[PDB]
Order: sequence, then C-alpha cells, then structure tokens
Amino acid sequence: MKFNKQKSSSRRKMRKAHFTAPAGLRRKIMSSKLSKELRLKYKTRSLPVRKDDEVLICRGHNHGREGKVVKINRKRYKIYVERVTREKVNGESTFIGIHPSNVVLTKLKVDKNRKKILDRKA
Amino acid sequence: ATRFKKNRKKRGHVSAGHGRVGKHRKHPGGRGKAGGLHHMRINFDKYHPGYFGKVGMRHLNLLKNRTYCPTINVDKLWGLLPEEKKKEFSENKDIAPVIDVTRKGYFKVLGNGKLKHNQPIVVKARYFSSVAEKKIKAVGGQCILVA
Amino acid sequence: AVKLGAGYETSAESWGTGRAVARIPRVPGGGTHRAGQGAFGNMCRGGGMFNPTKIWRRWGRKVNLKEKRYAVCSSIAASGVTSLVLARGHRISHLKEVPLVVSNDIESLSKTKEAVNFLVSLGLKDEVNRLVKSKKIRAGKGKMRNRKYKIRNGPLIIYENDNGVKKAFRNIPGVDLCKVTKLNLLKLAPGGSIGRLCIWSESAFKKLDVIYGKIHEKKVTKKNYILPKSIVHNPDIYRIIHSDKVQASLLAKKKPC
RNA sequence: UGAUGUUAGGAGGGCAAAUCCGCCGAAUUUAAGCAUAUAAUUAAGCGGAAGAAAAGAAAAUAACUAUGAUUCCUUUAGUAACGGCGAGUGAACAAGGACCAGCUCAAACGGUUAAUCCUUCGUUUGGUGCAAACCUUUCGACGGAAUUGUCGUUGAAUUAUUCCAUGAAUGCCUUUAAUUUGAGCAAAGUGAGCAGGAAUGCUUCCCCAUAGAGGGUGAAAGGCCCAUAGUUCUUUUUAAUUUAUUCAUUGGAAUUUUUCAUGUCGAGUCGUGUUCUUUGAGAUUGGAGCACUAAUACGUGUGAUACAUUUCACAUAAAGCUAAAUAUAUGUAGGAGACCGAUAGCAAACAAGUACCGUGAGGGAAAGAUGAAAUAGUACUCAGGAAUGAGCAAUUAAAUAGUACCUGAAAUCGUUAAGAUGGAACGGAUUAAGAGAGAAAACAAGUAAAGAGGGGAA
RNA sequence: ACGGACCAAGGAGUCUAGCAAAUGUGCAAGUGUAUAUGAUUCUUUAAACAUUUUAUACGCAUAAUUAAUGUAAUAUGUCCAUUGUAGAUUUGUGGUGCCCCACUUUGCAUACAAUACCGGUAAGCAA
RNA sequence: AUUUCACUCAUAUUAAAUAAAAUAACUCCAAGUGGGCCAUUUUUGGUAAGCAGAACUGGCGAUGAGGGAUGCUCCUAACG
RNA sequence: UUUGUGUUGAAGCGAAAUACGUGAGUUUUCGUGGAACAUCUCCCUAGUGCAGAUCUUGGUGGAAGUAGCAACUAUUCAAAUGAGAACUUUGAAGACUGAAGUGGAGAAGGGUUUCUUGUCAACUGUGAUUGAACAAGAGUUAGCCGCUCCUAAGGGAUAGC
RNA sequence: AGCACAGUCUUAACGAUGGAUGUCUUGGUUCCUACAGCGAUGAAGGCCGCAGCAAAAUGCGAUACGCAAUGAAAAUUGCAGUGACUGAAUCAUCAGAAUGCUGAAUGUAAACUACACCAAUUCCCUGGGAAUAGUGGUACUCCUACAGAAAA
Ligand SMILES: [Mg+2]
Ligand SMILES: [Mg+2]
Ligand SMILES: [Mg+2]
Ligand SMILES: [Mg+2]
Ligand SMILES: [Mg+2]
Ligand SMILES: [Mg+2]
Ligand SMILES: [Mg+2]
Ligand SMILES: [Mg+2]
Ligand SMILES: [Mg+2]
Ligand SMILES: [Mg+2]
Ligand SMILES: [Mg+2]
Ligand SMILES: [Mg+2]
Ligand SMILES: [Mg+2]
Ligand SMILES: [Mg+2]
Ligand SMILES: [Mg+2]
Ligand SMILES: [Mg+2]
Ligand SMILES: [Mg+2]
Ligand SMILES: [Mg+2]
Ligand SMILES: [Mg+2]
Ligand SMILES: [Mg+2]
Ligand SMILES: [Mg+2]
Ligand SMILES: [Mg+2]
Ligand SMILES: [Mg+2]
Ligand SMILES: [Mg+2]
Ligand SMILES: [Mg+2]
Ligand SMILES: [Mg+2]
Ligand SMILES: [Mg+2]
Ligand SMILES: [Mg+2]
Ligand SMILES: [Mg+2]
Ligand SMILES: [Mg+2]
Ligand SMILES: [Mg+2]
Ligand SMILES: [Mg+2]
Ligand SMILES: [Mg+2]
Ligand SMILES: [Mg+2]
Ligand SMILES: [Mg+2]
Ligand SMILES: [Mg+2]
Ligand SMILES: [Mg+2]
Ligand SMILES: [Mg+2]
Ligand SMILES: [Mg+2]
Ligand SMILES: [Mg+2]
Ligand SMILES: [Mg+2]
Ligand SMILES: [Mg+2]
Ligand SMILES: [Mg+2]
Ligand SMILES: [Mg+2]
Ligand SMILES: [Mg+2]
Ligand SMILES: [Mg+2]
Ligand SMILES: [Mg+2]
Ligand SMILES: [Mg+2]
Ligand SMILES: [Mg+2]
Ligand SMILES: [Mg+2]
Ligand SMILES: [Mg+2]
Ligand SMILES: [Mg+2]
Ligand SMILES: [Mg+2]
Ligand SMILES: [Mg+2]
Ligand SMILES: [Mg+2]
Ligand SMILES: [Mg+2]
Ligand SMILES: [Mg+2]
Ligand SMILES: [Mg+2]
Ligand SMILES: [Mg+2]
Ligand SMILES: [Mg+2]
Ligand SMILES: [Mg+2]
Repeated sequence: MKFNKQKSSSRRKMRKAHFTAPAGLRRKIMSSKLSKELRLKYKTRSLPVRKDDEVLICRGHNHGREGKVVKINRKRYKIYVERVTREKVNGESTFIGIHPSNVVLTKLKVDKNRKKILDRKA
Repeated sequence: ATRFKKNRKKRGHVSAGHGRVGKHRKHPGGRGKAGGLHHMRINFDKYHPGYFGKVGMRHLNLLKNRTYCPTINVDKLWGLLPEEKKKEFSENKDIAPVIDVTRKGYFKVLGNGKLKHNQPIVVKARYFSSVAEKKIKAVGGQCILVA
Repeated sequence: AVKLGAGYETSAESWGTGRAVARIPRVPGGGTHRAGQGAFGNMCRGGGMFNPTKIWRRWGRKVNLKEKRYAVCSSIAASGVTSLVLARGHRISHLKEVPLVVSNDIESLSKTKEAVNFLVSLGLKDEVNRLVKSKKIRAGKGKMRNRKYKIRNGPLIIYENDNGVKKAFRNIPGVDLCKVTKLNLLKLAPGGSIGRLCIWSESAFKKLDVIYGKIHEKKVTKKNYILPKSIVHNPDIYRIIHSDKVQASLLAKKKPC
C-alpha cells in the first residue's frame, strides 16, 4: 500500500481477492451513497444497501427512475428495483441488474441492527 | 552490452567468420596447456624460455613476517619535511633536524642520489647501507641505530 | 533467472542412424502422444534455452568516489544557467532569477493548498499545468508488471531542516524533495539530462559554502576535498579571435578554386 | 546368580531432508595415446539429530617491546609446498572486523556416627480462569537404593573490615516512553453542453489533498464504491519513575593479619616398528590393523630434514558440559522485480503427476478468450419422416459476435469475369496494345456586384 | 555427388572467472574508502550520503639481484641534475617569395654509440 | 685512432639517364590459410597417358564482358 | 527523459499509391476490426532479424475417386414393419455342420458383455429399422456344490553365529 | 426465348478450410523476510463410505459436502424445501464433542472380511431395573521396583 509495507498493491493479488470474496465480506463491498438530506440526519457518508430501502438511479440507460429494492444478489454483484423490467425472447418478464455503486439511496428501513451502526457512525 | 558485439556483423554470412575449409571445431589441438614440449614447443620456447625444470633449495615453513623490510633512498629524505619547515633549516645554521623513518613505515635506508651540500641531518633507522651512511656523514650528519 | 534444469528432465536418447529420422534424442515409451517426440535442445518444442540465464550475472557496478562528487558538482552548476534549464523542458518564462532562492518561511508550510499557491505566485502556473496534464497510461507489457502510469518531472525543493515541507509538497504530481546534506545525482540529473529546476531555501543555500570547504566546520565540511578546476580560463573563443593582438597577426584572406 | 512373571510404572520401532553428523565408495573425463596422477576424499549405497547442528575453554602460537577458548567475513595467496617436477594440485601464523562467557568430574581433605537419593501414601499456604485446568507451598509415614562410595569443601586454623540469604504490620503499588496483535472513524461534483447502447472521453464551471498506492463500476475517475494518508481504543513484554518502617534468628562469603603443610594431576594408554589409506606435509600430516610396550612433574609433549650429547621457550594428552556471531535447490506464511506471456513460463493458467502405455522397476500428454448484460442463449410462420433451410418474423449498438462463439494470415479448394494455349513453366533488357485508378507542378494572380460566415484594433 | 513435396511459428559465438593490448575518464609518487561502522538513511531506499573527535588495516606501484647467509644504484668537490653525432622549438643578421634558404643561438621526444655505478660469476691479491 | 681550429669540394639544371618517387619508415593487436591445378619455354621416370615429379613467368581458383558454334585455364580485354 | 495519437475509432490484418530512398525500409489511401498505441530529443538494455540443419510442433497437397473391399461349396419366392429393407422378423424351398460338430458342461483370463423396455448423433470398413453401440430399470438364495482343514516339492520366521 | 467447345495455366472480386498475428491473464519464475518437525495418547501413505434428486474434483467420518461454542448478522436456491421482526438462512473463527478398515502395525494369518486364549460386557434410576456373541486385553528388545523358586 501507500506507506505500510505489510499489505500488497499488486494487481494480481487483489484482483484475485475481489472475485473470490467470502459471502460475509461481499456485503461491505455492496455499499451505496447517501442523499444530502440523509447526510445531515446521520453523520455517515455511505451504507451497505439492504432489501427494503429506496433508491434513485444515477447512471446507465435507466438514469432518473426511482423505486424500491426487491432483491440482492451477492454472487453477481447486483441489485433489482421494483419497476425496471425486461422481456426475454420468449416474452417472459425479468428484472434488470443494477450495480449498487451506480445508485444513491434516499430512504432507509431501520431496525435493531442498523440503529447500533448509525449510532457508532456519528 | 550485446548491442556492440562483433558477431552481429556476421549475422547473414554463412560461416560466422571462421572459414569454409577449416571449421570451428572443439579442441583441435588439446586441452589447456596440453601439448607443450611436443607440438607446442616453439611457442613455449620463444615466449616462456626458462619454463621447464627446477633450480634451488627448499624452504619448508616460510613465515614472511620475519624478513619484511621496506626501504627508502636518501633523495626522498628531505621531502618528508614540510616546505616551510625545510625553509627554516636552510636559513639557520646551528640547528639540524632529527628524522625517525620507522615512524613513517621504512626500515632500511638506501643510498641512491645526492644530499644537499653543507646541510647536516641526523637520521634514525634500523638498517643502513654503506654508501648511504657515507653520504650522510659527508655533509656533516650522523646515523643512529634503533630497534 | 529461469528454473535450474527446465526441459532436461526426462530419460530420452537418440534412436541412432537408420530408421530414416534425424539424430535428435527422443522421449521413450508409448500410449501417449508425447512418446517419440524431440526431447531437449534449443530448437525443440519443450526443450531447453540456449544459454540459460543465471543469478551470478554481474548486476551492479562500482563507481569511483571522486568522479561521483565531480558529477554532482557539475550538475549543481548546470542548475544555474537559464538557457540550460529551459532546454530541459521547464516552463520558466515568467521567473525572475534562475537560482531562485526563497526565504525560510517555506520550510514550515503545512498544507498542500498553500504550497500550490506559493508555486503559482512565483510565476510557475503554466509549469504546474504541464505536470497535471501529463498523466497517461503506459504502452506495452509494463501494465502487467505494476508500471501503470507515466508522469513528468517537476521542480526539486531543497531544504535544511523539515517542519512541514516534506508533507506539504508531497502529493503534488511530479514534485520531489531533498535535504542539502544528502544530494542525489539520480534526482539532480533525471535520465542523464542536465538543468533540473531547483528551489533553494536560504539556509539550504548558505550551508552550501560550508559543505564544499569555503568555510570550515567539523562534521559538515567534506574532508580534504578540493573543488575541481578547468582546462579553459574563459570559454569565449570568438572574443579572443576579435581582439586586436590576435587580429594583427592574421594573414590576408585567400581564394578558393 | 542366572532364569521366570499378561506383576506396577515407563522407553525404543515408522515417515520427512534444503541446511547438519558418522561410515562406505566408482567410472565417464583431462593428460591430445596410457598404467601413477586427475575427475574426487565427489555421484550412487547404509545409518543418526536440531531450529540450527557440528566445534570449543590450549599437551595452542611465536621468537617480538610479544599475543591468548570455538565459529564466520576481508586479506595472507594461486603464495610455502606436492607432482610420469608433466597435465595439474595447494594449506598455516601475524593483521583488520562480527560476536563475546566460562565451568564440572576424577584425584586431595570431612568417621561421637551417608550429611545423600528415589517410589507410594497423606497434608499446607497464596495467586488466575465462567468452566476445563494451572501455578506456589514446607511438613510427615512406611518401603527401598547406597560404604564394591551418594553429598559437602576445593589444603587446614587464627585475625579485623565489609557484603549475602533468611521471619512480624497498620506498608504503597502511582505517572510516563517504547515494543508487538485485533477493531472503530476517516476530505472533496455524480454540475451544464457534444457525440455515444453505455462516461471514467472532449469543452466549460467548481473543489480536496498529512489522502494523486492499488482494485471495482456499461470507454481512460483525486471529488461514484472498497480501500489509501492520519488518528483513537485494544491485546502482549519492558524500561525508567513512585515508599518504606520498626523490630527478630540462624546460617554463609570476599579480602586483610599471624601461622603450618608442599599434596594430587586420567595405562594395553602414550610411544616405537611394520602394512594400507588420506594430506600441501617432503628419511611420513592424520586415521586404522598387527607386534612390542613407558615415565611420574627434576616428568611428559611441541618448536615442519634422518642422528648422538646438551641449552632455551611454550604447554600441561589419554574424562565431561556450554549461548552469540554462520548455513539453508525442504515445508508454511508475507512482500517485491529494466523477468515469461498459452509451441513461451514449472510437466501441469483447466476434475495435472490427471487420461493413457508397460508383467514390473517406470514413462507421461493435449486442452485459456461470445457479450456491458443470457435476470437478453434465438419466440412465431412455411417446407421437410428427420437433420436442416427460408422469411413479410425476431434479441442486441453489432449475429459475416449463434456457444467448435474476440481478431481471423499462409499453404489448399469453390464461383463469376478477362486473357493465353504445336513435346514444361516462370525470368532479364526494351517497347507496344488493352484494362483499372489518378490532379499534391501537370494554366489564370487580381478586379467588380452580391450573398453566408469567422477574427483583430480605436 | 549429397539435403530440399508445400506453408506458418521456433531455431545457433552467449555468461562467469583470470590476463593482456587499444581507447575514453579521474587523480598523480601515489592510488583504490576492503570487511565493517555512522547518520534528523528508510513507499521507492537492496539506492544515495559519510569515515573513527608530525594521523603505521591490506593490495598494486615507488629497486634490483642471488640457490643462499645476504648485499643494494655517479659522490660532497656542487640545489647540482655524465659524454658525443643527428634532431622539434627559441635568439640575432642577410637572401628569394608568416614560409623556405645562409650564418648565429638553444638542444624536447627519439635513434645510434660511449662512460660511471648496483647484484651474481671468473681472475689477481688476501686478516 | 679520436678531438679542436684554419682553408675548400658541382648544384638554379640537381657530381650519369628516367620516374602519378613520401601511396614513405617503424611499433602494437589480431583473422583466414598451410589437400591445389593449368599454359608457353627448360626438364626427370615410363612404350605411352586427360600418368607421376621439378624450374622461371603468366593465369584458373576468387572473374564477369566481346570472339573461338558449344567449353573453369586460348585471343582481345578486366567491370559505378 | 522529453512531447504526443485514440468511441468524431488504437493495435492487427487484405488490396493498393502520379509518394520517398541505390538499398534494408519509411509514409499514406480504401476496407475489415473494436481497445489501446508511440517517441528520430538524447541515452540505457537483451532470450534482438531464417530458405535450408534425413531441423522441432501443428496444418495441407499431387498421387486418386486410384490400389483395393477374393479363405471358410449357396442361394431363391411371398408377407410384416418402416421415411427408407440383398445382409431385421414370419412362412415356404434348395443346402451345410455330420458326435474328432459354430452340440452340451467347466478352468485360466475378462467384469455386467446377462435380462426386459426404449432407441439411432457417432461406431457396427457396402446398406441397416440390427447389435456385444447408446439410455432407464432389474437379476446371482446352500448343514449335504466348493473354499475353508491335512500334508508335498518348497517359502517366511524364532535361538545362536 | 436465344449465345459461349472441353481441359490446362495466369490475374482480380466474393467465399470455404485452417488457427498464425494483435490485445488480454485469479498462472509460472527468481530474489528478500520470518517461523519450523510428526508418531504406540497410533504418524505419513492406502482402501472403504457420507447429500432429497449426486459421476469427477473439493470437504468430511456411522453425529459423515457437516454438530456444539464464539464474531457478524437475512437470506440460501435447478426444483423441492428451510429461515427474524436474533444460539435459527448464510459467512468467518475454531479451543468442546466425535473421528470407519488398515498401515511401524504389535494375538496367529492373509490373492481368506479365516482361527485362538483370558475377562462375559454395556446401559438407566437411586440397591433395584434392562439390553447385548456385543466390548477390552495378549508382539519383540530394554530400564527401575517387586514376587516367589533354584544353584552356590
Ligand atoms: Mg564475405
Ligand atoms: Mg560450413
Ligand atoms: Mg585442411
Ligand atoms: Mg524415404
Ligand atoms: Mg519450456
Ligand atoms: Mg506490443
Ligand atoms: Mg585421454
Ligand atoms: Mg582426445
Ligand atoms: Mg581412450
Ligand atoms: Mg550421496
Ligand atoms: Mg529414525
Ligand atoms: Mg552442540
Ligand atoms: Mg580465512
Ligand atoms: Mg599478490
Ligand atoms: Mg605424497
Ligand atoms: Mg585435491
Ligand atoms: Mg581480529
Ligand atoms: Mg572423589
Ligand atoms: Mg481507477
Ligand atoms: Mg486514493
Ligand atoms: Mg594430565
Ligand atoms: Mg590421492
Ligand atoms: Mg613455529
Ligand atoms: Mg578437555
Ligand atoms: Mg560437545
Ligand atoms: Mg510475481
Ligand atoms: Mg505449457
Ligand atoms: Mg455505438
Ligand atoms: Mg473484447
Ligand atoms: Mg501431344
Ligand atoms: Mg555426404
Ligand atoms: Mg530426398
Ligand atoms: Mg520466425
Ligand atoms: Mg588503459
Ligand atoms: Mg660493493
Ligand atoms: Mg692481521
Ligand atoms: Mg580472366
Ligand atoms: Mg571450335
Ligand atoms: Mg507498434
Ligand atoms: Mg470494449
Ligand atoms: Mg535467438
Ligand atoms: Mg521456415
Ligand atoms: Mg478398382
Ligand atoms: Mg455386413
Ligand atoms: Mg464336407
Ligand atoms: Mg453333409
Ligand atoms: Mg470323423
Ligand atoms: Mg443381449
Ligand atoms: Mg434390445
Ligand atoms: Mg456402414
Ligand atoms: Mg453400455
Ligand atoms: Mg462336499
Ligand atoms: Mg516341506
Ligand atoms: Mg477454352
Ligand atoms: Mg526431531
Ligand atoms: Mg479410509
Ligand atoms: Mg446465546
Ligand atoms: Mg451466533
Ligand atoms: Mg495382527
Ligand atoms: Mg489359503
Ligand atoms: Mg528383532
């Protein structure tokens, strides 16, 4: 790294660490940015995206559309929003996969676990 | 650097500079110093004449620290002094310098060259030669033996 | 270097003359399509290298001390000629003096923004622009060997004692730092070129007469070192030619054929 | 005194080897042939250990104004010396450095009392943990070993000056600085416009930096994400600093004074002769087999040429232990490079010591890439038994990217067109007749009237 | 006379030790900071920087010769620097055009010879 | 013998002619070669040989152009 | 080290040029391609330049629709199935093996080839609806048949040496 | 509706066969740093088994692609299923529990799931009540104790 010699800055090693991460570590990688309004209420800058949160799409062909996250796929590194759909060649309907770093979230769903995190993050 | 090597100039030529009729083969005359005294005799004789045979007595356990002895001639003997100091002695006439050459790494004083006329000097050393000691005496000096 | 015996690890031998094949050694056995192929030799697939590289290649060199010092001295002197500095690629058309000494308040700057403002106010804005625009991704196989970008060389800030220059002038693309008592030729002449742009603090500028024995001081002056001399007293030959003494000894101009 | 015992409590055996210890033991090759020599005190073979092993506290050097256990680095030095004196081979002392350390038996002395040691069974003090467990503790009993020898002293007394260990209670346990594990927090745009399927591009407008290492994200990102600079807690172990006190007993230890006593010091061992190996060691350097076989410190050994008679210096053999500086083609973990880039690099970038071959010991490959996304992998119609083909029908920016899927060369073959063609075909020089392309020299500055733009100055 | 049916990729004077000649560079009767140690060196840095607060580590050179005990380079009349022939450069006059001649002055490098001295050997003496 | 002083021996036509005579003289470091053959004239062995063995010079080899119909060595003549 | 090109299309590849150079080669156009590429300003460095080696690995030819698809006496008529029957099934003929049998039962070796059902991408050197091929399920029953026990030619060990 | 002889060779344009070239890389290679053995308390290696549908590789051991405990903490999936409004679904750590037949292999044997001798063995309640042909021990060499017997 920059100034500590005990960790690597090699393309090979940490490009290997990204694509074989254990499932527990993948949730920290899948994090999104907070809106300005939520950045005053909470001191935090970003959070790991969770299921029932609400988001705004900021990059891609579907930029500008809003909705609610319905599923999270830690193996493909993607999330799915409620009304952003697609047609297969059959005619069957599916969801379009969005990368969580292309998104800003505008409303949380809080519970016991996120409270103890937002408290420390202040 | 391989950039400047001679073999790159022969790179399109057939034989790499060694000849059509006489090849480049491996050891066509022997190995190392092989044929001396048989078919390498002329080279050995005109470039290293006294090579074969032995002469002299044996010395079984040498110990070279017993006979170590560096030398110095009387020419370099006034030059061990600084020039401004050399000036003062040539001016005054009732004083002379006393030089100890062993403190400078010399053991034997040797007698080549010319000392300055009528300029006494006193020299300390372990060994002296006859001519050196005569030259030191002639200009009015003195030799001293130390151990 | 390569692995010690690569390509020679098999029990192969040549079939001999007859059998209407070349006399290269061949892998024994049967039942797999490796059997009977050419085994080792610099012309065979899966064979060995011609002269396998070794670790006892002489990697470094030894350099005489006096020549090193002479070169450092000659590289400081080139840093003080306006024409040479310009020809190395520095954009200094707005500088006032090329030696460029600055007061000791430089030595205790603390934030990068202040250092950038200082550089701009001295007249080096178009030169710090040259550095920012220069970051590009390299061409070739170096990208696979941790050699991604390629940046250009800027000024070299030289100080005597550090109270914040080290950290403030870091993080700016192309900028180097050095302490006066440890001057490095690999920084003063990047890639062998001469005329690096250097910014000297006042204490750094003054220590330079003690380092080279103009004023003597224990543990600072280089011991018994003499500053080198030249074989020419004045390198202006066309001023010598035009002098009256020389001009009166010439001979009338002659004719071509 | 042998033996016996499914009596009680215990140990040895096999695997692994890069570095380490002991034995055994070649030839290829060089000598331009070859036998001594060299290869080599090597490869193959057999045994034994550790995080290092081995070596090691003088029966050592020197010959000086003298040094002072072992190991390793720089030199001594390709030197002294060995050799069909040929090819070839080859040490030691002094000097400069790393590190630094000294001890125990045997033998002498202790008999108004073996003082010594071990098994089993009890019991007794303080600490640490949730628990499991683990430290600390001086008391006893029965039994056995040992005088065919365990333990103490290190020649034994006497004088003075000083030091060490050992018990009682209110006794204090504070701050700081380093050395290592594991966690938390961690600035600054997702702003116009162009073109794009999609900006991380271009052009403009802002900013952060003790953070412009690296990776990810639909195309190149300091300000989109993980991290990065920094900082705060936490776990080890260790230096200072802070606090004692008043009382109790028995043992030890260094010198200093006066005396006596002058001891002991490693045997079929050293050494000599002879035979074979090994060494630079030469009228023999170390080791080994056989024969002979010592002396008692005034002795014994060494001082690089075989003897006899002596002088001088140095040391004290034939018992034992010991950290550091040194090595590491093995195993495991971490970091990195002017290294290779799928015929390259390890044999193996992939279900690689795998598939397959040999009765067996063994031998041993080939094989990477659609797209941003298949949470887009080909729906429907017509022909056909099917395979498959076609479309007005269909995903994609793209299907001449359709899974044998990036790009897609040469050898070799197909289709159409234009030519040539009496037992080879191509080619050099020189022209002509056809066919295909071409305006940058292969013509026209400027003037005048409009129309559409783009700059400079007062 | 031998190799070659065709095409693509691969494919052969290199590395280390030790010596010499040539050339470039630094210093010069000296030259080279060995192994180490030091530092307000520590991503890079395995680089770079430094040298122990009348100054004896070691190599090569400054002196040769002899098996060897060993011995060791004009010589004190003058800090002077052995002798001659040819010879670059310099000094003073004249000739023809700064150049070449003639005379005069100085005498590099080098070539060919002479002489003195040091080590070994022979000869003549020899305490 | 040697050494020192005196006097004197043709030059511009150069102590006989001629001369793309200094393209000279001398050191150092190295390559490749060490199986040859042919023609005129002289010449040894052999009946002789496109046989074997010597001498001087020129060539082929290492070299193409014009001629000898053809031809490694003949005649002319050597190469931007 | 300097100073440059690229989604308004890089490298690569195919055909070319009123182009430059004695030459090795530079440079440019059109097409395909879809992500990187230079530096000639001067220097450093090497696993740095192929027509051959009965060279190594991989791919492809003329020969050529050619040599060939000959042991074991031999086939014919009708019907079923099927997209399609000289070599699948049924009936009728003409024949062979000839008990020293292509008849029955075991050992060595093989390891599911056995059975029933399905079925044809490749194989079954011509065809194929067949098959020992491919797929899904099944199948081996012991006091009396054997091993297991005995000893042989022999093997391995113990005591000692 | 009509007109080109056939073969062979040459040149363009569009295709077939084949897998060079360019770009890519969770792989090699070398150097530097640190640490270091395992086993009768049964090792290294070998064989046999384990999933709802399960061949290889990877992981495990009759509790068998995983149990308990500790730190995170909602999902995990082809179908079927299983999970909260945090000992539960999944990841990591890994100290408790469990760990088939063998192998130095050690009761006797071994192209045998062959054959011995000694002790019957193991649970549940708190002396009763049950189950099971199931469990353990038995190599050789050697040391310290002990035991009796024998010679002298
Ligand atoms: Mg040539
Ligand atoms: Mg040849
Ligand atoms: Mg020859
Ligand atoms: Mg053949
Ligand atoms: Mg290889
Ligand atoms: Mg490239
Ligand atoms: Mg030989
Ligand atoms: Mg030979
Ligand atoms: Mg031989
Ligand atoms: Mg061995
Ligand atoms: Mg063992
Ligand atoms: Mg030891
Ligand atoms: Mg040494
Ligand atoms: Mg030497
Ligand atoms: Mg010998
Ligand atoms: Mg030897
Ligand atoms: Mg020392
Ligand atoms: Mg005793
Ligand atoms: Mg980036
Ligand atoms: Mg960053
Ligand atoms: Mg003794
Ligand atoms: Mg020997
Ligand atoms: Mg001695
Ligand atoms: Mg001892
Ligand atoms: Mg020992
Ligand atoms: Mg690497
Ligand atoms: Mg490979
Ligand atoms: Mg597009
Ligand atoms: Mg691509
Ligand atoms: Mg005909
Ligand atoms: Mg031949
Ligand atoms: Mg042939
Ligand atoms: Mg090639
Ligand atoms: Mg030189
Ligand atoms: Mg004399
Ligand atoms: Mg006398
Ligand atoms: Mg000719
Ligand atoms: Mg004729
Ligand atoms: Mg290129
Ligand atoms: Mg792309
Ligand atoms: Mg090559
Ligand atoms: Mg080729
Ligand atoms: Mg036929
Ligand atoms: Mg058939
Ligand atoms: Mg018959
Ligand atoms: Mg019959
Ligand atoms: Mg019969
Ligand atoms: Mg069947
Ligand atoms: Mg069937
Ligand atoms: Mg067929
Ligand atoms: Mg089957
Ligand atoms: Mg029976
Ligand atoms: Mg028997
Ligand atoms: Mg025709
Ligand atoms: Mg061990
Ligand atoms: Mg098992
Ligand atoms: Mg709990
Ligand atoms: Mg939990
Ligand atoms: Mg058993
Ligand atoms: Mg049996
Ligand atoms: Mg035994």
